[PDB]
Amino acid sequence: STQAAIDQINGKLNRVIEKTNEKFHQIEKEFSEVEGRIQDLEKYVEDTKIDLWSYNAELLVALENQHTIDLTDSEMNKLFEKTRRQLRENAEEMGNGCFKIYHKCDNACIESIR
Amino acid sequence: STQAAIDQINGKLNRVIEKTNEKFHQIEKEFSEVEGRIQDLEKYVEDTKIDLWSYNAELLVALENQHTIDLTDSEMNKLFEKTRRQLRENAEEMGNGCFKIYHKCDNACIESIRNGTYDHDVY
Amino acid sequence: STQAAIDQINGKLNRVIEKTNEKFHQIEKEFSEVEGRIQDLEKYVEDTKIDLWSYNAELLVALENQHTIDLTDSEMNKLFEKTRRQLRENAEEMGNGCFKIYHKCDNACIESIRNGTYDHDVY
Amino acid sequence: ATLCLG
Amino acid sequence: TATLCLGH
Amino acid sequence: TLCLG
Repeated sequence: STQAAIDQINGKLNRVIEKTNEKFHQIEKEFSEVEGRIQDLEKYVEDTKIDLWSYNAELLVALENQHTIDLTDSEMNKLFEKTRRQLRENAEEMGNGCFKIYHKCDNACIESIR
Repeated sequence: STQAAIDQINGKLNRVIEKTNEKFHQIEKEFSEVEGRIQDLEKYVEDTKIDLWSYNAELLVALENQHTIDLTDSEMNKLFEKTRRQLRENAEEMGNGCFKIYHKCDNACIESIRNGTYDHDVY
Repeated sequence: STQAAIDQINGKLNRVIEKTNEKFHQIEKEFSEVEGRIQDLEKYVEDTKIDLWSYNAELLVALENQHTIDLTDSEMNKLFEKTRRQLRENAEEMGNGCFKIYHKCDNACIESIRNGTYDHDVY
Repeated sequence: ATLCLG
Repeated sequence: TATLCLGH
Repeated sequence: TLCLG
């Protein structure tokens, strides 16, 4: 019996190690998924943002072609540079006056977002 | 003295079993909140992006009903197309250039975002 | 033996207790890193938004000044009252048509949005 | 909400 | 923070 | 590719 008793406590106690060990691995897996969504969601917010800013620059570049607006004018030059800044900070500057917008959130990533 | 030592070890074990089970439930709740939070934020990012493309489209339109621009020119059209897609892609594309903009992030969803309330347990 | 059997049981049990406790502690830390990156994202979303909406209101104005439009024309004035409601919402309306725009995600916060760090523990 | 463009 | 003015 | 002025 004392032996039996010690044998039991040791059996019970190994159940606990085993249960807790596994639950921890589960918790580690969920953490990876969650942090997974977050890094996708933020890639999307980023992609979303350069889309809208790249449109803004385009619209300006559209209106100055049909001479609807003056981009050298000051008040208007501000706005124009506001859009050109975002483009530089968030896109590949090719030959002066061009940009290559690379999207960070691909189709698969856009998907997790659903 | 041994049974004393034994039955004492057992009670301590039953404590550990109780405390860790409680903490495991609490880690469950927190994972739910963290999870609904990413959901609501994914929504807010949606409504937010749509309201911004409607506006753009509408801008393109108001400028047409005043003949400032012709939505049929090469370049001014490319622009129209961009906002058009986003609207199809994200709104109820009803017929004749009409659309129903649906907002996924409800009111309280917007409170949740704005109010970072997390019942964060500390063992 | 019995005493050593018993010393073993207790030293193993406290090994467990010590180890669950530290893990529970690393779990709590991770909940905070996570819940922390989610708020930084919410903030950067707000600022990202407000930036685009205020740019909208300023182009309406810079266009009127170039005379390209007239914010009195019902269609364009609607556009303007649109941006005005986005600002008026996510910003401090001064009262005289001036808006105090607060920027919630600082350079530190914005960095996390790049860093992508979570000392992800593995027990 | 609704919206009719062209 | 910044103030933005534009009033009608 | 987007080219401005």
